[PDB]
Amino acid sequence: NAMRILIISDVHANLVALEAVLSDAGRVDDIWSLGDIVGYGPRPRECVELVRVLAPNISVIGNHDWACIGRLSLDNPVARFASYWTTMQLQAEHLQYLESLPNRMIDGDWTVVHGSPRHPIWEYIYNARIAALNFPAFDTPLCFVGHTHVPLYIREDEALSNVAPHHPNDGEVLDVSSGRYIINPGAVGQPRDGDPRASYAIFEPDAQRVTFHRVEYRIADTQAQMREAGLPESLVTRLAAGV
Ligand SMILES: [Zn+2]
Ligand SMILES: [Zn+2]
Repeated sequence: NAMRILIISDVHANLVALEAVLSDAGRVDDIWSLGDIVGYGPRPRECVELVRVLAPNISVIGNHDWACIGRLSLDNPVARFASYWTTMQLQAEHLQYLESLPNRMIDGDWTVVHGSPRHPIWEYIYNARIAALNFPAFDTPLCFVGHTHVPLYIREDEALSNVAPHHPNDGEVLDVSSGRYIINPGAVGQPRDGDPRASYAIFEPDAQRVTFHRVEYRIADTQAQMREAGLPESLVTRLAAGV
């Protein structure tokens, strides 16, 4: 009866971090993707292929996915960009899948977007001000968001009274029994909170509980794969620092 649901966001073509998360998560009944499957990392095809199969119910588009659907005809100094490189990795099947994705899913007690329910693809939620503007923008008890690459939770009354959002620790259990919440699982593939571990959440709707998790992964291996692809050193280094 009770389900256990893996919620992930911002994989960013980091296959090693995604595989580390999948093994870490354990027995799960469903997997939800909040977008940004590609961009930055060395394995965009493999990450799209995985997310496609694993997230049949909730898989929303991120801003990097939406950017990379862009076709370009390039007869050249532009070939230096990591954004351009990502686009060139995608084959028909990956493009078709990304093109199919909704920017918003509403099902039962939850709304899921990449950025914010006001601006699904684009808007970051990282303070009370913006959280407050977003609570009227969804009509379910819960809204799941990504895009900042930092795990986060805030209740509606806190946001409306300008109380700062919470940055959950590894293993932190959040009781979502009462009141409405905006919840961010952090990034699987490019965390930005100074903790280089991959980030995800586990949602158990029957228990009314969200648990936040971090998992170490082999950053050296993703870094090796990026250097092999000729990706810029500034992107390679960030991953060790979690910035
Ligand atoms: Zn992202
Ligand atoms: Zn983003």
